[PDB]
Amino acid sequence: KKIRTSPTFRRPKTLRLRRQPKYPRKSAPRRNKLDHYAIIKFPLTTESAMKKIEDNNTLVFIVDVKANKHQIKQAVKKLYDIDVAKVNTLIRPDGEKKAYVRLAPDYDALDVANKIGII
Amino acid sequence: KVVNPLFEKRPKNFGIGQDIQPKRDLTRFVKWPRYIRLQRQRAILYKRLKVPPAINQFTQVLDRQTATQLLKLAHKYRPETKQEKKQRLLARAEKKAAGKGDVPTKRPPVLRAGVNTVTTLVENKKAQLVVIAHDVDPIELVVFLPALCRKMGVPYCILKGKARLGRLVHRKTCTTVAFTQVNSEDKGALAKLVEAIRTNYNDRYDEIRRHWGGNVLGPKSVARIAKLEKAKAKELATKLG
Amino acid sequence: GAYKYIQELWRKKQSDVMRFLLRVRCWQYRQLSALHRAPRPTRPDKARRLGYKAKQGYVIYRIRVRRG
Amino acid sequence: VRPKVLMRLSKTKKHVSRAYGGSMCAKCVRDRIKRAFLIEEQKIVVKVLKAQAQSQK
Amino acid sequence: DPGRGAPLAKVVFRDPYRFKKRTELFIAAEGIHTGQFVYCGKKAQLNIG
RNA sequence: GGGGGCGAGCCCCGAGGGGCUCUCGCUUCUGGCGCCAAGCGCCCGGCCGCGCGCCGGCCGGGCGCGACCCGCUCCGGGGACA
Repeated sequence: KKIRTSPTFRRPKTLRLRRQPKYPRKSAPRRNKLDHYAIIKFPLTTESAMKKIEDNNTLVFIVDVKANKHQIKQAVKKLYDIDVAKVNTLIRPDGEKKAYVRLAPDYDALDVANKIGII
Repeated sequence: KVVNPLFEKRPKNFGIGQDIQPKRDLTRFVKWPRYIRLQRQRAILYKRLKVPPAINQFTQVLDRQTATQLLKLAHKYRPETKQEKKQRLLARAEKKAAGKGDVPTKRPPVLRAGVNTVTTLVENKKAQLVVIAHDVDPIELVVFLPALCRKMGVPYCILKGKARLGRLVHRKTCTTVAFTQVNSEDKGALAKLVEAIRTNYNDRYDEIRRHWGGNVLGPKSVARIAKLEKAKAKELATKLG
Repeated sequence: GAYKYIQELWRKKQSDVMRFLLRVRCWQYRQLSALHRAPRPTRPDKARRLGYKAKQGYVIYRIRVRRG
Repeated sequence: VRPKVLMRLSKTKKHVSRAYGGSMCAKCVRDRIKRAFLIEEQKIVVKVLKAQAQSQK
Repeated sequence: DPGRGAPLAKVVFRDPYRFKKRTELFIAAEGIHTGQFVYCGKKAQLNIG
């Protein structure tokens, strides 16, 4: 009481199990070497960068090259407790990433620059 | 009324150019895989080619009633089992030094399983009945052995299935099973089976060895040969008779 | 034992039974791939004489090489 | 318009309220309607003549 | 067809086993027009195309 | 292989019809459409009333015919030769 409907013979869908390993291949998971401190190296004290901070409500940072804009945003928000309007990235011809962090207009840029130390 | 005239018959014409053909039985025309087509047309080659009698003697198989009676007799003499070995060792280990047991006493008769043991105790003429599975996949293991049983005078029979021959022992496959020793309550049934097997295999081994077998054409060509023979009979049988 | 009977049975290759067996096995092995795992030895006496012990771990392949 | 703008457009800007609308012009639609009807009516006529041939012979 | 002196004809059949319009590439005979019913098989009548 | 008949013929014929070879698996005035079954038969579950429930009404499912059966090469063309 079973007939071949189709003239082709396709391979039957057999049951396959999942990875239930008896021992883990590595003893510990790898620690996060892309932390909030290690992802932001330093800000710039360029006069052009300070004009950018004083005029356009931003902060200029030098970032490791393996970073996302979301990573830089959550990194600034985690380190200095300040909200971010947007993160705007480029890569210099020296290997480093440059991040213009446009801040929210409820917090000042010159005050948080005085907090982080640059003037 | 319980009937409704809104129920149109609307039959379907399953003809050429008419309505579409249904999903009918199509097992005749499946593109089967290579191993399926190989194991089918291998048996087709066994049907076509002139099989020599040393291989073709295994199509002669002992029948259903005598096979079930032989299995009923072998079930009385099936060997022991895994952990029944352990019970049999532990019982004699407790019998050794608890109640002055020296144990030379008695072992029950069992069957044999390998072709080596079967050929040795047929050459020793210690066998009484040798069961051979017909469906061993290398046939070279058992070709000589029916002839060897006929030479040594030991009755040999051939049964369907190395699977059900190896279900007598607690294993998967088995090719030869020898009956060495039987009890007095089963010796009469053993002699009846020996007579019924010897009047089928040993007494007409000349007809078995001369029984060539093969050249069985496929039905598509057998029907064509039969059509040509009926055409020749229609052309010249009523011209004479 | 049966291994000596199987030994001279594989020696007598010119007889009709062994010619039929070599024809059927040659067809069956030609209709397969060039290299494939066999689960059991087709010629167990020769396999044992060369060193195949039927236990876990000894594997056999069957393989086609062109002639000439 | 470019065919991915059709993903942006509304439903009534992509077809017309007619059977086979937005995929076939109305002249070929009405010719297809009357063609279906006339082939069906000639099949009815051939079936009636076949039934009369069955009733006679 | 490029590289061919003969014109080809798209001929659409209905597949008698699955609901699908099968198209074919025939070589149209001299006199074959579009909208023509090309028959094919053993019981086909003897006319052009 | 025979069930099916508008059928083409043979034999017997009691003029109902049975066996035998063929026609087919039923489409040619036209740039239309055609799938995921209709109908019948046999069963099953839940609710209500007769209560002897394979009884009656509602809702939900299964199987077979419809779509014949048996087979050992998927069909053909070569083939002991290329």
